[PDB]
Amino acid sequence: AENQYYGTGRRKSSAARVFIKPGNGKIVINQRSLEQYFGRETARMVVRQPLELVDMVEKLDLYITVKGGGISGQAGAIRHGITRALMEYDESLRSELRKAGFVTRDARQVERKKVGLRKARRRPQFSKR
Amino acid sequence: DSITSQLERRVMFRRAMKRAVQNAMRLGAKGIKVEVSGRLGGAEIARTEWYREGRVPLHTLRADIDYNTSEAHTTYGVIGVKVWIFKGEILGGMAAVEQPEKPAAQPKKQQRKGRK
Amino acid sequence: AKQSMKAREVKRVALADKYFAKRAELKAIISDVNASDEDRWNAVLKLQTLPRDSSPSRQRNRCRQTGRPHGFLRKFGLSRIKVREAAMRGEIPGLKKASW
Amino acid sequence: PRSLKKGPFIDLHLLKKVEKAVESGDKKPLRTWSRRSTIFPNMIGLTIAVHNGRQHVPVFVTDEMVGHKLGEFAPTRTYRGHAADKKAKKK
Amino acid sequence: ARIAGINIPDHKHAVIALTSIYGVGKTRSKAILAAAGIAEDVKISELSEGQIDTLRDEVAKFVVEGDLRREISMSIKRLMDLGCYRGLRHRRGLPVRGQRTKTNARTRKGPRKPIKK
Amino acid sequence: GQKVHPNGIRLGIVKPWNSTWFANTKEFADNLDSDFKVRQYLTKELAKASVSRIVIER
Amino acid sequence: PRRRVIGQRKILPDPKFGSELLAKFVNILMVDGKKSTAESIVYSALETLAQRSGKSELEAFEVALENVRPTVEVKSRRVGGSTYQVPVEVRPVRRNALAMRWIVEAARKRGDKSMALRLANELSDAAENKGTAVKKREDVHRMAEANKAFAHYRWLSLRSFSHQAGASSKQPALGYLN
Amino acid sequence: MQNQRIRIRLKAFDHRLIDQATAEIVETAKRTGAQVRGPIPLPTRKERFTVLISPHVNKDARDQYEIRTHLRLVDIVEPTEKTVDALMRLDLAAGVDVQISLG
RNA sequence: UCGCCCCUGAA
RNA sequence: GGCCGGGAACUCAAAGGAGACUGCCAGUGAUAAACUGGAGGAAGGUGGGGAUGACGUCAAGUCAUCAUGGCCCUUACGACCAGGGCUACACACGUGCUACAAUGGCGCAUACAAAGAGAAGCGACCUCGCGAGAGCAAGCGGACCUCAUAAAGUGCGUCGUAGUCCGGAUUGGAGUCUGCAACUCGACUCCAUGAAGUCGGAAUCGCUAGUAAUCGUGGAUCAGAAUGCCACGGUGAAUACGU
RNA sequence: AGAACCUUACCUGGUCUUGACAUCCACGGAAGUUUUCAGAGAUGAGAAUGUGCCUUCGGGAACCGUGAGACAGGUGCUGCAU
Repeated sequence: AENQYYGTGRRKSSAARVFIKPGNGKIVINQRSLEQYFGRETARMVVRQPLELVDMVEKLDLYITVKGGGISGQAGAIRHGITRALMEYDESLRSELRKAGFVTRDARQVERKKVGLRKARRRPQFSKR
Repeated sequence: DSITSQLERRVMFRRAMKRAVQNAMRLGAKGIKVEVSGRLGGAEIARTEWYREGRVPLHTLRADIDYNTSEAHTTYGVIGVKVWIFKGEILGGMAAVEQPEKPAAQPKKQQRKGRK
Repeated sequence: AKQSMKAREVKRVALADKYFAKRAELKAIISDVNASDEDRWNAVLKLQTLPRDSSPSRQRNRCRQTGRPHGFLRKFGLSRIKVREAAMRGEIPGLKKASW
Repeated sequence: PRSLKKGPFIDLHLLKKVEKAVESGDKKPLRTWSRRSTIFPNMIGLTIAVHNGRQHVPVFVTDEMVGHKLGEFAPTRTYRGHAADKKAKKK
Repeated sequence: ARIAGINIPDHKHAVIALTSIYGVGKTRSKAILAAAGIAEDVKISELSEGQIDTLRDEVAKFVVEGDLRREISMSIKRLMDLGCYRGLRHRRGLPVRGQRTKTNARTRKGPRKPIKK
Repeated sequence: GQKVHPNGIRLGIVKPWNSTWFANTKEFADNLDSDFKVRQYLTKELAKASVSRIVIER
Repeated sequence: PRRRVIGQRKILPDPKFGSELLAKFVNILMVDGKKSTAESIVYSALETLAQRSGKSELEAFEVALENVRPTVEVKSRRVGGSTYQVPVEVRPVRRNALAMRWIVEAARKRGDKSMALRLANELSDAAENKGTAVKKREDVHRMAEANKAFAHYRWLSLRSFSHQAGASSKQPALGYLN
Repeated sequence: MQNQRIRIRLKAFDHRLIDQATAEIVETAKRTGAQVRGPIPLPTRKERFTVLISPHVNKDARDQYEIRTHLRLVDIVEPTEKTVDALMRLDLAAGVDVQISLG
């Protein structure tokens, strides 16, 4: 059993435990800070902003265990993991997360290579006259 | 193979399938679609003798689509045969009659015990 | 590939069974494969060279039921056109078209 | 040579020639089908007639053909450009 | 300095500038500099009265420049005098590799142009 | 070509396989060849009965 | 031929502007689909602008770009009744796109080190119309305002005008433009 | 973690065969052993080919295959004197691999 | 409105 | 250190279900279908992607995968072997890949992957080698172990717009591996040599989103050869008035 | 879906002719095992060794070589016979 409040974070090959611990503290991901698990990157800073848009750390303390998938993808599953753990409290929250698209799973994700195609929609060129 | 052996006794060609389809539709089947390659009479033209009777959708994923081939090897050339019988129409044979497993509906997932 | 082309390879695999034994380790680790124990001698020379066609080098894999070294699929012993045919009737079990 | 694994190949079709070319010397340029032959400094100074599928053609081997296969020192093909041979080679 | 090779270029790091005195490529540059304790994070316009001394000293220990450039080409010409495949093909402007002559070998024969088939 | 013969999953989980067997890592090839060979001689030496279809279970 | 609405892109707020407009200015300065390497230049050049000019963080781009954008773009289509290619008064959204694009194009006409310093100094000269990226404006907008024959295809349209009430001069076309 | 002492490897191609097999034998597995281990699905070992569909030319169209080979486990834990039953005597092959060992 | 031709045969 | 016990909650796997149907709300639309917004929801309006590629036409291709009517060869056109040729070559065309650089190169340190593969195999560990790799050897037919160290990316050091610190062709010498043996006709590495090219006319082609772009990874074939094909993930757009 | 030889159909040379690969007929020998020489090997000629399955003990069965034909083989030619 847990002692937490849960929200499931599945985005883009990165699946994430996201555990809300009551009371103000600091966001903790894998016994590190946010900007230490995602480092000093430029990209990381941009995806910090939608988590402060839904409001992070003001009555909240967390423990997160995301693993697998991308770097941006990891942060994506966190973003879809705290929203699912925030819509539980009130349904007015739910609405103002779905209108923000961040409790809505971004279903976009790599499409298979197929035969007769160079890539996933790229194809050979012609100049054969 | 029945109608193929018939062609190899040099009797019936076009007419072969027709007899065997009045049979097949009388009892059994839910539509048949035969293909036979025309080579009859010592004629030296590539032809397609194609006769159906009753419904054969080729794309039904909830029906028993039968399919086998035969080939004659006459002195008139080689006559391919294809018989597609639509035995099912709403009942599979491996989309029906099977046992899956799990959901066993037990709230406890057994674990080793003791502590050390 | 034709019957005759096939036939060649049969005989080469015959010789395989008369030149892989002690004669296996001899061609491999003892006298080849990153130098030798103390050898690389006129000994080694005669013994390796004369069974030319027991080598897996001299053998080019192909199907036993239709031949052709191109379009071959070693892992299940199949080749090009004779994959589809069988598989459709379900005569290769569990082999089915992509649906992911 | 182009390459060697660690060293050269004495060759078994050259083995027979060396052992009888110290007992009688050359006696006709040595008809050898194999082009995988590589020679000692004890086997230089001879007319080694390596094949090329066209003819056995003699090569009066030197010390710089030691550790080198002898195929490379003979015509490997027949070819010509759009010119005659008296001042150029294209064979 | 003047050194065994040609006159030093300046305004470039030591490793850099050493590749431009030939018979010395990428590796051999930094390899000499490392050995004699010469820094390669400093330029030859930042050359010191220490580094200059060992400069001339170390380059005299290896075969480089014109001397090297001689030797190498003598062995390209060795093979030519043997009637070798590798030999003769170099005066036909042709590679000695698996490299195609059908479409490629336009480094060997220079830029393509319409000419006899 | 004109008909591409769609039957590759009509005999999948829509109707049973006609040669159901299993093989392990180095057995794949062997089991394949052996089965098909038998069937050739089999089907040929039987013609006094009207063959619905041979199947094997290994 | 085209069915239903076009796609809309939802993109992130910037971590130094909060904007999606100047997030679209990182997007134009992306190459090889890397937002990482893009974001570098953006901020590097923002500072260059702030020093070399007065302005503000939302005037170092914005104001400068509102002097590069024309309000009419001339597109293409063979028909014109004179084989003309018609002016098209562009929507305010497409205004943005034009100027943004051109400023990055202008930094590939430069060789003045980095890429930040290039587009920065360019944008500093682009708010007083003394740049070289504001001279691109002066051919699109110069053309359009000096020559017009509108979006009517003159022969086809004239027949339509005549039928409706009797005219030869410009009006809405009742009949086909096919 | 928690470790099992009996492991059985039930391995067939089709899930419409492997789970017919599992249900007939994990039934008996209940009374076998001193504690039950149910059937661990495990991630599928998967193969998939692409072979040319035409006897000559072409590359625009090739036949696309898959062939998932599922690997179920039946499992028991704690060896008893009745482990012999559900292991070999009540689990037999038919075109489904049966492991006759505890690994 | 933007000229603009030319194409051996039996399935 | 999920490294050990414990806990099966959670992710995960993958079998089985729940779900989306213009079903519901309003308008529009003949009160018809439908269309446009809305709500609920993870998702609305063939949801996205596969399989799905009709009856046919092209006497289209394929007697060389295989089958087969006729024809021809019969101390052979058959059969087997050693060598050579398929990788010629003065060129032309098609399809790719790599550059022409600072959004970058090189040096330092550093971030996270997915999906497959494997006892003719991959091979940790430890030892040596500049390296490729070799020796020593555990493990592994496996959510075990190994291939595997993901790479672009990122924080710093530098270089400064030079045909160069860009770029990498060519050749030589020295080495490696896999093989009976690597000479025409194997790949890898080492050092040297250091190319053309400063971003490509006429023209022509692809692409409306996780697509394009770009960066790696794996697989089959394979004793031993991927800029190919096939597959997997990372980062990740511009533009669409309008036909 | 990787062409070092082989692959390979192609060439040049070596070599065989009911045959490398099939059945049947007749004969002998069970097939093989380790080694020698010549040759480029293909092979050709040996030197020793093996006597399983059945037997009437010869013979056969698998199988090997040779002989003889009926044949065999052909990625040889026609996709305007299929």
